Amino acid sequence: SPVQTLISILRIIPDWSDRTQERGMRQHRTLYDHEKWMHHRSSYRHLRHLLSSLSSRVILSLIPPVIAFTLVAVVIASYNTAVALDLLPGIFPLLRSSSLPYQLTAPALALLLVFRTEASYSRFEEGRKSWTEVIAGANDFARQIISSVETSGDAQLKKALLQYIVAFPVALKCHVIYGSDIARDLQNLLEVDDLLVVLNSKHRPGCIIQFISRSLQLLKLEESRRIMLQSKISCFHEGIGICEQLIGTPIPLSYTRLTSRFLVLWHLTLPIILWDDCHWIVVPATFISAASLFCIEQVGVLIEEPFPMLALDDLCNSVRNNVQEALASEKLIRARLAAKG
Amino acid sequence: SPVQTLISILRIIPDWSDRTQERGMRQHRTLYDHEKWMHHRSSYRHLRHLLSSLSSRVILSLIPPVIAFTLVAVVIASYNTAVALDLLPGIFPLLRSSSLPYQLTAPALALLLVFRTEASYSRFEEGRKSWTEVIAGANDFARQIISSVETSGDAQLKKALLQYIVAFPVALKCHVIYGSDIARDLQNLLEVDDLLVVLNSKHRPGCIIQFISRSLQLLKLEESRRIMLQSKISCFHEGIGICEQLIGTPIPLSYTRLTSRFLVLWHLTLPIILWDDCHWIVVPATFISAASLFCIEQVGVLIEEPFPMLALDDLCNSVRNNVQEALASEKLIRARLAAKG
Amino acid sequence: SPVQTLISILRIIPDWSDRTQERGMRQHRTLYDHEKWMHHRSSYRHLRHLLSSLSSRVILSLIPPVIAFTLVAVVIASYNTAVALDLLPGIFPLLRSSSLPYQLTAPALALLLVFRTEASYSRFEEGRKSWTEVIAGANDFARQIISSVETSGDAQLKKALLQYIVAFPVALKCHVIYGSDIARDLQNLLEVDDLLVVLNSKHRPGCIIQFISRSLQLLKLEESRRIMLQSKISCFHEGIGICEQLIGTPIPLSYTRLTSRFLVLWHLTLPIILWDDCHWIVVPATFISAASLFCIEQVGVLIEEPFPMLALDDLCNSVRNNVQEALASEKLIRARLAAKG
Amino acid sequence: SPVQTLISILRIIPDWSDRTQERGMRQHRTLYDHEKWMHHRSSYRHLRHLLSSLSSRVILSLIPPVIAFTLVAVVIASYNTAVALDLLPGIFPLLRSSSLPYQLTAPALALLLVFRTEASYSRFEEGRKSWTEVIAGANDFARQIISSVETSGDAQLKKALLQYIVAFPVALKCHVIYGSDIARDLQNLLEVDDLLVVLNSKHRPGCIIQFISRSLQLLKLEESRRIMLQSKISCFHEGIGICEQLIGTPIPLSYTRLTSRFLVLWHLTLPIILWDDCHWIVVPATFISAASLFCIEQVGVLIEEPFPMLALDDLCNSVRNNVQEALASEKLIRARLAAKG
Amino acid sequence: SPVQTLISILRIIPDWSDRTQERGMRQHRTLYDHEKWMHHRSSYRHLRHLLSSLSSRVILSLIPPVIAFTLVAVVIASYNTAVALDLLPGIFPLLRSSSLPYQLTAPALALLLVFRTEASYSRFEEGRKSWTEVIAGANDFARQIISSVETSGDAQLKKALLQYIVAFPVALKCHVIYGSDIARDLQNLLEVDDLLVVLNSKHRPGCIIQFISRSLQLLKLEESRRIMLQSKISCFHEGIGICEQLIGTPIPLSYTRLTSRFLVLWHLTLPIILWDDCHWIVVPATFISAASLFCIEQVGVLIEEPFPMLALDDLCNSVRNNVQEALASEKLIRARLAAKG
Repeated sequence: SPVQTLISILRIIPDWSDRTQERGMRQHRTLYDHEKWMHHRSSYRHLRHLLSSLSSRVILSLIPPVIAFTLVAVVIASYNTAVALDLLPGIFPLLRSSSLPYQLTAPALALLLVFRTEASYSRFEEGRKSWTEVIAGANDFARQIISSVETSGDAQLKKALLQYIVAFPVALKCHVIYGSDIARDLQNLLEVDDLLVVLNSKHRPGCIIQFISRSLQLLKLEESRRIMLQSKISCFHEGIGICEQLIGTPIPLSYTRLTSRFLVLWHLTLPIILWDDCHWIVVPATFISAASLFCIEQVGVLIEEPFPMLALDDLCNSVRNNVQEALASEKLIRARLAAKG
Repeated sequence: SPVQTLISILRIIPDWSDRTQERGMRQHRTLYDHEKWMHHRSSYRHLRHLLSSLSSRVILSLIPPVIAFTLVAVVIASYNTAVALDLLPGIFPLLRSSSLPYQLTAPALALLLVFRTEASYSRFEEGRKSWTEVIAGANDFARQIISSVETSGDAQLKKALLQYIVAFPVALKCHVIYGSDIARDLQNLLEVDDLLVVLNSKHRPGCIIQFISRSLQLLKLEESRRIMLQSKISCFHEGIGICEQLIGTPIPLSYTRLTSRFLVLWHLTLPIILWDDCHWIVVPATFISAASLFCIEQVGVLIEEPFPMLALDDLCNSVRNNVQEALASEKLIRARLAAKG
Repeated sequence: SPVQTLISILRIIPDWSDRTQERGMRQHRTLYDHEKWMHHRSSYRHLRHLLSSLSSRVILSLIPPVIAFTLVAVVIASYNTAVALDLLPGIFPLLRSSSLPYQLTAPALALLLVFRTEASYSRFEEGRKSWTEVIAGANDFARQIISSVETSGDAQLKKALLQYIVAFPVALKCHVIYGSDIARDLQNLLEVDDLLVVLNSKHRPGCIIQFISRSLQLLKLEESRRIMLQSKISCFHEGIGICEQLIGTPIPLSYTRLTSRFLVLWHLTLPIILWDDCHWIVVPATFISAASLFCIEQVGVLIEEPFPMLALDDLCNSVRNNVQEALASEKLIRARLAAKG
Repeated sequence: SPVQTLISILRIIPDWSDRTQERGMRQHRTLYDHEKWMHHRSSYRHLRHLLSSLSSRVILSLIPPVIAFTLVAVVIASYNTAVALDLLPGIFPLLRSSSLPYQLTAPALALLLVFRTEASYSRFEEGRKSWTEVIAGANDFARQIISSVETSGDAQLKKALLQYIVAFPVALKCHVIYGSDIARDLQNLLEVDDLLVVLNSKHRPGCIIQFISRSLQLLKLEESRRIMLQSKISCFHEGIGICEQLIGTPIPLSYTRLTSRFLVLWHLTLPIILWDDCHWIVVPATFISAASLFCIEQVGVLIEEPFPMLALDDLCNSVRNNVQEALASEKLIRARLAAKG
Repeated sequence: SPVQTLISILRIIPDWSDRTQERGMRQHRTLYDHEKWMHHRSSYRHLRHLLSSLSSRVILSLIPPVIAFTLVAVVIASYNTAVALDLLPGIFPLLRSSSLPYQLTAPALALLLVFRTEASYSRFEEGRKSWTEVIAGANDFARQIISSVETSGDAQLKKALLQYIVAFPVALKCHVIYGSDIARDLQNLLEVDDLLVVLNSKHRPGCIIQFISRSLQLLKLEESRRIMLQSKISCFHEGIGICEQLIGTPIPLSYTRLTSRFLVLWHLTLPIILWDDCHWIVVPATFISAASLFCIEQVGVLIEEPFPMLALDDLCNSVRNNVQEALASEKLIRARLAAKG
């Protein structure tokens, strides 16, 4: 009760920040087109990024660490002022230091921070490339199935097989994104009895891969054609592997706890070394330093698991859009080439 | 009317800058040859880059942010001068600070700026490599079709198939470049009825891939030869995938808004920390700092979507030039090897 | 006895640190799920990393080098104080220097330290990717064996072959991790006579690869199917090769001894150059500098051989979990596709 | 005449520098062997690099920009001296400034310069790897042709085909190097009528690829063997693609004009900020700064198109040397294996 | 005689350093096991690297450049002392300067040095990966030959073919390492008449590749199996290509002479700029700066050609060890799988 009520009050802003950041990660994202790129590289982008700072998910996550160090600066400033006004006994010293130790270690701090954020950006690029390969693989496999499968007796199996290659990116998205309804997202993509088996499996992408591999065995193909055709599933297994490792295995905790601890120690004694040249300007100085330096580390932490920063619904809808345009256009391209003669 | 007329006047230079930069991105680009490389690595390149600065697209895009911070410096300088001349009441302080907080965070700013521009350059290299692979793939596929297809009954289909492999890089260019007339750029490359189906499809590169895949099924080939031959389409699907992701998915907005916000905050208080050592020299100092530092970020923003910085018309014309030289030379190489005996 | 007892006392803290770090490398690690990622990117992560510092394996390994340089600072401070109080003869000078040589070489030290840790992180990413490829390869091979092998006469051999593809990641983990009981970890995965041959071989992963390759020769397959099927073993040979080279071949000893020697020389004379601006504050300054800078190098040394920082038991159990879900679901997917007709 | 004669005199040193650098790019280069590596890592390498500075191609290209900024420093110094001696009217001020703006932007300049040179080095490594792949591909293709082709009726065609695989790296070198006589370099490698068709083609590497592909169609091979054999031409198409893109597409002109303009602005006002601490030492200081900083950018510009920095004649002669050693040794290896029995 | 005897005395320490470094590159290296990794990441590694500094090959190579700059500092200090004591005429000035030009260029020097050493480390990683691929390729090829070749009539040829795949890594090691006895290292690996042909060839790795390719043509295999089997030689051609290019083509001499010349100019005038703050402490300051900064460049120069820093004998013996364990275990795995039934 006496000390428990103090911790509960201090546990309000960080709880609000955690709720705000996590709700901001469920936001729907969209593929950039040309007119959105024009808006991106505009003269007003510097004004509009500054005025949208208070609604930014990254800025609102800095509120706990920036407030924490600003009160540390205010307490150091208050104590140093009390010593300067002789309001405390002579035994109490003035908390001041030379900036020279910090001038020797500043480049070490900057290189650690920016390299940690570069490691996070590398894992985002790995995610983006893996999804590029899965979507190009599904497009390539669907294109080849539309051309390869010809027999009138395999029409139902060909239709089923084209439904699973569209459904695989959706299942993989529902595997990598938290709180995703695969049943709703596959309702119009798989058959009612088709989807029941998929919903009953622990590994939904793997299960759909299994339906793909068994359809290729029941098709009436020459063995060379089937071997060529079942070589395209390895793309899906590779995609599952890369996507599961970015979720399972983060950047080593030693490497990221180093950046965390360095930044916390640097802002704890930053008002002490800055006292001689700044006096009460250590409060705004520590506020701006903590906001700037913790923002780099915050950006690194948010993109370290990158699948929520990708337009995976639009990437998945692109494969579905491509197979319809193709099955509609088949009639026309077939009549056009018949005419060449 | 009273405040609306002020915003309209302030919305003139950024509108002019946005119009100038966007018109400069439609410029026709050309592949470097040897004598253009000699001009590139000349002693006069430092003079000619400086004298062509006022016509540079990047420099004219810096005019809004550089003017904005130069008037901030002029207002801070005017206020500090009024305090120094005792033209304001004693309550009004002098806006001055120590440079020591900025000396600790300078390397963090420099590393963030230069790493952001390096991320943009990485996406340009990804674009350039993808186009390298698509053009080498189209050259390789065309070379193999000229050698593989022999039957006199497949001459029309072979000619048609060589027309689509030339047309695929042009369709992909017209997919990635804004305001591109595919109908005009494919007028002499595809047949009149051939192009109508392509113009009616939502995915023109995909449609041409579909015409390629169906021609390979109607060719009278051995199945091993056809499987070898239809393995070269995967290059085109990979090219489409990489090109669509560089347009759809930019560098995460957190990562680039960080660099934007850092630079805006750094130049807002830069005249305050520089006042003690510079006085009215904060105006030229802030002008040069804003011009130098915003130019790095501007270069990063312009090459982030890189397909307008590539000579995609010359890369596409190279594939067309190669297939003619080949179909002309076929007669000669065939007679030369017949003679070996 | 007189000097041997002094070395034994000085050999206590480093022995304790070496025991603590090595016991901390046998810790069981777990794949991150979604709610563990939420905990990772929390507002409290800066507080909880600081309060868990005294139990951190990296921090307890810094105790020997941080104590060593803190007593060096205390001895330099004591000597300089004795000179300032004229307690020593006039011949004895004051150990002071200018910081200007250190201000010119600080960025060289920071770039060396952070690049060494980046080299270590690159070897961790190489390890993580190699295990990604091995697990995706085993999943892909198992999926294809479940579909490819059909003959009722090859049921026993198919079951045996699926047991070795699950067992290969476990043997490779027991090859790369020290003090690993392969006999206990393969007790329920291979047959009793199957495991005796594996336990008698010097290269257990290689031996299991050999059982896989011989099963593929005894299967009643068409030669094209078998060639397609025995192309998936190359993944396992590549995995063995990459995993053995990260253990056998460290980062060149020149490159890492450079960072070691630089840091030792920099902290030996750091209290001498800092004396004029700090006086007795060289003790806390050297303590914090040694703790910060040796922590970067320590993080680099711990992840340089990275296989203990990976959840290799969970990655291995995922392949076993996937093949059961598959052999259970086979009955259902077969009845579902039979029904398409 | 009055102003034209001044520009002609100022256009002498840059013309001489451009002539010297361009003649130095036609120099014959040689593959390092072991005793040249011993000379490379010698104790005297620091003395011999300094004494060979005046004959260095990079140093003689710095003469125009280093002289230009040294006279700027001399003019600023002369003007500041005239003000200090009161030789000009009181209205004329002293051109001095604080170094603090330059101390905040120094790391930005250094990171831009060194990253630009790293981009140039990346394009050199891309060139070197592409030539590695082409030479290994030609060696691999020649080795397989010597083993695969057996029929006594295909001896003439086999000899012809081995002549084109040796000739392809020479044609690609003559495609990428300026002023290269392909007729002289292929005189002893192709037949007299063979070379006439190659000389008449606009794309000589492509033409030789076409002679290779047509020889493989006229060989009496099984179709599986021919498909295996014509899969090795893709290496040559990839080599042509990568080599043409490094010549056609430089590093984006925005990115390199940034480094150019930054360096020119930094050395223009460098004597003004250095006046208070240096006085006439701004002339040697600006001379050394311009020589050091423009040398980094110069190195970047010279290796940006890297094919003249490679020993392409020695790499091409290695493939020719390997096929002779092989066709000579064939008799011996055939008799050795016949004897195994 | 008068000036020749002075150069001979100055040519003693660099000759001794060159002899010591070159003898230290022939040292036998060993693959790290687990207990050597424990020794690597110990608390005593900072003490044991410092006490083994005088026997370090890199440190003894710094003796010529560190002594050279320390006498430069001593001469500058002696001259400045003579001026301060008025022992020279008034015309002779005091060699002093401001450190501000060096404070602006320090980060440029540090980034150049550390990036040059990173380029050297990249070439070491390329070498290490190439050897990883060659050893995994030889293991994979040997494993497949043991399974694929079955005919009792091909036992002698199968034994011969397994002897050449073990011998290829040894020949490639004897190709890349200077002063290597291939005759002694292949004495127990090839037949007496087998080795005579290999010793008579100019390209020993190529010759062994030729014996491998001819054995595959004389084996009684199905053509699909042989094509699968002769696809594994491309690994050996790739290995030869990458290994020959790292020896033939160093890092461009412009790029490394830049770092050399920068470091020599920086330490020549370093005692002049440090005189005002250090006086005779420029001698130890220049000694430590030259030792630290030239050590980074020295590490870069020693690993630039990396094949002596690899345990190539242990990597080669691992392939030989693996094929014996396999040919011994064949009997057992064959009886085990026969029993499954």
